[PDB]
Amino acid sequence: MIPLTPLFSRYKDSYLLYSFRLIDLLRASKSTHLTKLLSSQATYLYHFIQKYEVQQLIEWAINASPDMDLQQFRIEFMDKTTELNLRSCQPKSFTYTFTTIWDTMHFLSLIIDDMVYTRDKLDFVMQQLKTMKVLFYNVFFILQAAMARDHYMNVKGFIIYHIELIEIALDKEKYGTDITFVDSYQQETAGADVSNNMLMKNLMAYVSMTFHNHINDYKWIQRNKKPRMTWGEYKKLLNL
Amino acid sequence: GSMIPLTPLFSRYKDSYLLYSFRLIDLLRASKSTHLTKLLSSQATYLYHFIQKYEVQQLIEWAINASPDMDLQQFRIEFMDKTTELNLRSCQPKSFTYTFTTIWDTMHFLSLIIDDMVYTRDKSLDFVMQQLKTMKVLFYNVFFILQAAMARDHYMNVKGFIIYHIELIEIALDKEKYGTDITFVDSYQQETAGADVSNNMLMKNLMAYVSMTFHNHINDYKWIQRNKKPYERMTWGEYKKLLNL
Ligand SMILES: Cc1cc2nc3c(=O)[nH]c(=O)nc-3n(C[C@H](O)[C@H](O)[C@H](O)COP(=O)(O)OP(=O)(O)OC[C@H]3O[C@@H](n4cnc5c(N)ncnc54)[C@H](O)[C@@H]3O)c2cc1C
Ligand SMILES: Cc1cc2nc3c(=O)[nH]c(=O)nc-3n(C[C@H](O)[C@H](O)[C@H](O)COP(=O)(O)OP(=O)(O)OC[C@H]3O[C@@H](n4cnc5c(N)ncnc54)[C@H](O)[C@@H]3O)c2cc1C
Repeated sequence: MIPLTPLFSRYKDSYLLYSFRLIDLLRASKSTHLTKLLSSQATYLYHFIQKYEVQQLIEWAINASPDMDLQQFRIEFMDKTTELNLRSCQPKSFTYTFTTIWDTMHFLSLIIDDMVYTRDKLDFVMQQLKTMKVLFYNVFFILQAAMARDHYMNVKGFIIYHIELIEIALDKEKYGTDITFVDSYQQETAGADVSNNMLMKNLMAYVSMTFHNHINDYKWIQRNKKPRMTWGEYKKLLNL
Repeated sequence: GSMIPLTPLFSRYKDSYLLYSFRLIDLLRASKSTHLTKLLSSQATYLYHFIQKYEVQQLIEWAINASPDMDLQQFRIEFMDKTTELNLRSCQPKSFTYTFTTIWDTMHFLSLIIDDMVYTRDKSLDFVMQQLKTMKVLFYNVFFILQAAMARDHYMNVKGFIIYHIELIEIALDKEKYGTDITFVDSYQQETAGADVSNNMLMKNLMAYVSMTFHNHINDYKWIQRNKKPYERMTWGEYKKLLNL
């Protein structure tokens, strides 16, 4: 039940592009550990009948020839998803950038807010958040970005931590105290300081927005240089 | 000059910090790889960093060569003599009882040191900024030492939370190098509103509060992990009072 907007459609398509670029690495995996974590991630991304057909796609990517180039792999993937009734998995644009990854993280963020606001009063949603944590813990850049990978590796806990707050909030609700949805991040962070069960509406949209801003502020430190998205602007763009 | 207030609690913190540090260099004789040797001895060097430097190198080098066949108690005795011979009796801990609270006290200790370096900076701003990078490496590489697989996995999912607030201070001191002085605010909410704008607001005692909030979060999450229903939590009011902040 996420609002349909121009930006959300781009998020949707970057999400597919990101997922396609991930199962393409599977044929190149240099270890069983990497094979396991790539295919697991891919299975989770598409998760957010269609399950069984998604297993066939992953299994196709695992055996796909290492000797194809990306273009060749794209062609065989378009056919496979056509034969598996998964044209919906097909990305419209294949131009892969940092914004593809951002759009994916923002997409997941909106999925989370949407599951918690349309929850049925629960173990299900709480299992979905664990999966979400593994997806955020394990974001692949795919593109060459040594400095970006290490930075994210350092501060990704910021996002995941807020996913754990939602878990605590739903644990409180399965045990009597319902969630009170508040409008700001500040009402939530004050309420932690005491019972109460306040959860910011659209929490992960905001969290990944502040996070996105933080990475862009911090990169004027990483290259010595003297130098944004506001929450109001972001809600307007996404119809939150 | 550590302008940190002297408190009963802050004295425990300072002793657990030494206990933590002592238990860390004890592993060096048991390191099964060059990588862990390198990361353990770097972490120990940095921990003691918060001339004392040359004697701390001698201590670390002594621990790298220490016999793997000693027991902890053996290593403790040889450690006490070594620090005595190196004029580093201030490195010697008073209580050797090592628990989870030892680790908490160490992370809280480091948090106050960060707040203090920033409170008492000299517009040394390069200096403090390089200290915060080192701090990020200490929080990224927290060792449990004791057996605790589940705490270790949880910490490595959410440690970015702490580290992210260290980058805020970094960004704060960076725009202060470039003109906009830091404005200090008393609550975490004022700072969070300020980020959502030219402004350069930073909470007084930010990392004390961030580590206290984080401490509470782990204890909240542990009741999901073991599946129960929970209790008096630590509040920022009484934490400031306990530490005379
Ligand atoms: C997890 C991750 C970690 C990264 N770490 C680093 C790093 O350490 N060092 C480095 O130099 N680069 C890093 N990058 C890349 C960096 O953030 C930018 O993508 C890069 O600098 C390209 O510049 P840009 O302005 O076009 O990107 P961006 O401005 O971030 O992307 C442009 C798009 O994002 C939209 N957008 C901008 N800000 C926001 C916001 N707060 N919230 C939501 N949407 C927004 C804009 O509308 C535009 O559509 C990282 C990227 C990701 C996904
Ligand atoms: C980085 C780290 C990660 C951990 N992850 C886990 C985990 O995933 N699962 C698990 O079961 N255990 C975990 N633990 C251990 C856990 O946090 C407790 O120490 C453990 O449950 C023992 O309970 P306790 O009440 O005796 O410790 P605590 O409740 O933390 O008390 C020890 C001392 O800390 C003081 N204190 C208490 N609360 C605060 C606060 N919010 N802020 C500042 N000081 C406070 C108290 O005065 C007390 O003296 C972790 C510990 C650390 C240091």
